[PDB]
Amino acid sequence: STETLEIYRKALNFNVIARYDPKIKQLLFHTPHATVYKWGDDNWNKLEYQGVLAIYLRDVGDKEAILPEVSEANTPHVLTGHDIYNYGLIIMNRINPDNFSLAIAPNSVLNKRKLFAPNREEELEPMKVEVRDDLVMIKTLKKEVYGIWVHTPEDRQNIYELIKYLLENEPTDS
Amino acid sequence: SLPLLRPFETVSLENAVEDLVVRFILNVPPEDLSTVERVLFHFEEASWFYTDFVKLMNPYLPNLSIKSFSKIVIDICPLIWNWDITPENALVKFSNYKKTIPVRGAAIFNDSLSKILLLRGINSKHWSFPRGKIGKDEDDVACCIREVKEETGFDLTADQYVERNMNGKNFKIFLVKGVPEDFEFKPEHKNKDFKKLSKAITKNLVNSMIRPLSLYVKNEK
Repeated sequence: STETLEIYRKALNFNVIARYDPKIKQLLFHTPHATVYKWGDDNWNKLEYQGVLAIYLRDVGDKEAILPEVSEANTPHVLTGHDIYNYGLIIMNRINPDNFSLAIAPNSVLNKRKLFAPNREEELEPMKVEVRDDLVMIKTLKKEVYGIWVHTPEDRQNIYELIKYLLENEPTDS
Repeated sequence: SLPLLRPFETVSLENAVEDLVVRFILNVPPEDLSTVERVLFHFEEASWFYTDFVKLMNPYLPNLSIKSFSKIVIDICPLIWNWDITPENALVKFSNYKKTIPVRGAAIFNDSLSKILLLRGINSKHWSFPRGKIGKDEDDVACCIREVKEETGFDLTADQYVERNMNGKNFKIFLVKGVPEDFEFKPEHKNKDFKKLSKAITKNLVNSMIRPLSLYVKNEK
């Protein structure tokens, strides 16, 4: 049964996340214990997001689709505009009902966008990642600088190299 | 940052369980799945998240005790329960080997909904709901009004509770809205604004049930 379990894990995770972000296509990576830290006060602040980490592929998709609406420097900057973001990051929370998210779109599509159709709904600065002080440093599209923790140093590079592949490469189908 | 919706407040109990499964039970290292004592704690953990958030977001959902909620996870996702014994039978022999002190109290609210009733002890410089120890073969609602008679002196008079285990003590604080704010309460035994409490806890037992208590506030209005 030990393998019949991991295939049920891909099923349950997927259609549980589909109810949160309705635009998943392919669940690419899942880790069981992540924690988010934010940078701003020249030091790390333990944010209230702790649970399973997941990186998926988004169905982008039906061009002209709305990024719909859910309900000072501490609050995140919700993405508003067209559904153009190619992959997703999600920490399925255990603290409170609202989960954690990061839209991960390649710089390959951003430079393709920002020059051809300069109708930017929201200012988007390309993403970058690194391995520093037992955390995965993530620079978001809306300048926000987050950091995600996982006990294993293997897992920390695992999520880094993937996040790095996603942004440095062109939209794929694995 | 990415705008994900709120599906808990609109989905089936079957689905709500599924979610909580992904949340607390299914995404865990094998160790926390091959051992009975461990998953019985993750059920403990998700039943509280259900009672303190899921039940409060979607009101069509029924109030579930760790007794029945486990029976429900076992039916919808029977892949996690491998062993032969029933959860009811197991979470008594194994999890409750961790012998808990059931403490019955209540989160008292006003008719206008703006203030909460918390008291400070003689020795303790900490604010909490009227909290005291239980007895033998007495309903959790009868021990609730009796402890609020011993520590404040006002019986109010069921399914609207807020369960949580804190260092070997099963706190099951009930929710009662509608008690006079002008009335004078005094201890019958020998020996604050909600607006003011939201801003105070944000700076990093009542210190843990802030968000479920905010959900009771967001809802009634």
